[PDB]
Amino acid sequence: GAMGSMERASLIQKAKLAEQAERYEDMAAFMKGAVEKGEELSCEERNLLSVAYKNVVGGQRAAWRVLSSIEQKSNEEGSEEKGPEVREYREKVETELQGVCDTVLGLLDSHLIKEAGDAESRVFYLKMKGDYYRYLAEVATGDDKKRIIDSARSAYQEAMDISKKEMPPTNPIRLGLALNFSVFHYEIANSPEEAISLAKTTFDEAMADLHTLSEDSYKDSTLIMQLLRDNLTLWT
Amino acid sequence: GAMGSMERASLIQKAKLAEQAERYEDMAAFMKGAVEKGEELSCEERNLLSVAYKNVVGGQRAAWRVLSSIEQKSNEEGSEEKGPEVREYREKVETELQGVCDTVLGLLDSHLIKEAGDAESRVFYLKMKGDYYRYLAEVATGDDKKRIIDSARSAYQEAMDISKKEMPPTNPIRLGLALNFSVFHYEIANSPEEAISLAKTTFDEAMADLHTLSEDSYKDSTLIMQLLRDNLTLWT
Amino acid sequence: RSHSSPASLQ
Amino acid sequence: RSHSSPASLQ
Ligand SMILES: *SCc1cc(N[C@@H](C)CN)c2cc(C(=N)N)sc2c1
Ligand SMILES: *SCc1cc(N[C@@H](C)CN)c2cc(C(=N)N)sc2c1
Ligand SMILES: C[C@@H](CN)Nc1cc(CS)cc2sc(C(=N)N)cc12
Ligand SMILES: C[C@@H](CN)Nc1cc(CS)cc2sc(C(=N)N)cc12
Repeated sequence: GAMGSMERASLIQKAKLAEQAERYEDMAAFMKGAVEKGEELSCEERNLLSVAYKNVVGGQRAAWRVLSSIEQKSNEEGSEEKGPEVREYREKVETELQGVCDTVLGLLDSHLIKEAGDAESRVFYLKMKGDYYRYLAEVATGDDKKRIIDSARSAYQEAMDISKKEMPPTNPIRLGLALNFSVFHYEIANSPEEAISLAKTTFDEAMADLHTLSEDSYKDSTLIMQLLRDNLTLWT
Repeated sequence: GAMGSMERASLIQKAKLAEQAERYEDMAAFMKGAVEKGEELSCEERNLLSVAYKNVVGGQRAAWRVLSSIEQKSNEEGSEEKGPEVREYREKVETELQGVCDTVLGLLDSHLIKEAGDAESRVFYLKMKGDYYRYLAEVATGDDKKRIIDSARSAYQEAMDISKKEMPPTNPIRLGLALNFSVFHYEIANSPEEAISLAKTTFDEAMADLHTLSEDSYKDSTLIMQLLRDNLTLWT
Repeated sequence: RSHSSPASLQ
Repeated sequence: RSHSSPASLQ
């Protein structure tokens, strides 16, 4: 990789600088380079990795949705056909999005997940594996869609099992995992009843654990709880 | 170029799609490819070119300012020195910004400016030449700063001469030219009195020409006039 | 759309 | 900072 000659600490420093500069493509390249140094990531460094790639793939997902909508309307009844250009460009963005997912999934599989020696690190990485298979699922169609969906499910489910055994119900990684698995169920797997049930149980069990938290931890937990509540309002 | 095999019309279509998707790097590559087809640009296409590169370079300028500020403070009295990383990364962004300016200036010089057969097209391109030399000037230092500044001045000045001979005082290209030349004078060339004088004359002469406009043209002209007014408030 | 988690998690 | 022109101009 082009980051092979840079020190680990310098890559982390520059990832933080790129975040300040809103240069998320740079930030992701720096964090990829830091991961490839082969050392385990701290909590802060894991978050830097996630922020970088989530911003990169988020821009791609937003573009793909814009383009896919245009494409669907140029294929409606009575809507003239302006040639191949919309499909071509949607495919270009799709392929770039798929390459980003492939890159992240590759970092997780070589070798973040296997070396993760804590519940908190292993759940974080397994949640990320589920997330990036979900992003692949959003654009998948033929004959591989079902297997991509089940790869996302398998990852989320293992993370869920560990988080329930090893973390308290208010743990922000546990909460964000459950949130994202509920979104998987609702938006990807056509399982709205599972999504609702998970979000309700997640919210109620966290509510009953808030009393154990400091103000600092209480703030982190309740932010994600409000997202669970917001989704339940949409879904019910 | 990698756009050599794509049709001109398809490149324009995709530039417009990329703008909708807020994919400005794509948009700039599509418009570069369209320019390199060798045909003259319409008013709409000139604006697509400008939007694409202005967004690309704008993100670079914003990052460079963030990083340059960090760098200046790590060089203040009593501020520890965290090593070469801030300077290195500022230099990386600077070099990428310089490459974008070089690319645009290259399109203008080969051969947009010489083939521009209208006052409106020739002023638009000469204003752009001044703008991108100004962006180079913002990051220039040693022994070439003065020549970059005078390249920006020479371009703006020729555009000003044509616009005053050939366009009415409310023409939005004339107005945006004068605005940007006044910013050059104030921020780059250390000529605040020239900047103020130009902005005042530009505003007053446009105000007296508004009565000749339709509502559509009046809207375009007054938007830029308000920017002239906003700057005069900062500067006086 | 449904809301998913923010990128950073304590 | 000073304001410069928007990118698109009629
Ligand atoms: S793992 C300790 C840690 C916590 C945060 N904060 C989020 C949980 C809430 N803001 C964190 C944010 C980082 C960033 N975006 N630079 S790094 C990091 C680490
Ligand atoms: S040259 C005719 C033309 C005018 C505009 N509008 C700006 C002057 C005001 N919005 C224009 C905008 C374009 C865009 N950003 N896609 S293209 C074009 C052409
Ligand atoms: C079939 C599915 C998983 N069952 N595999 C994938 C499909 C696509 C769409 S082209 C991209 C990637 S990237 C990647 C990885 N693990 N790095 C796996 C896949
Ligand atoms: C000296 C100055 C103009 N007098 N030249 C330039 C300096 C730098 C900074 S490395 C970048 C570029 S890009 C470019 C072009 N016309 N394409 C000219 C320049």
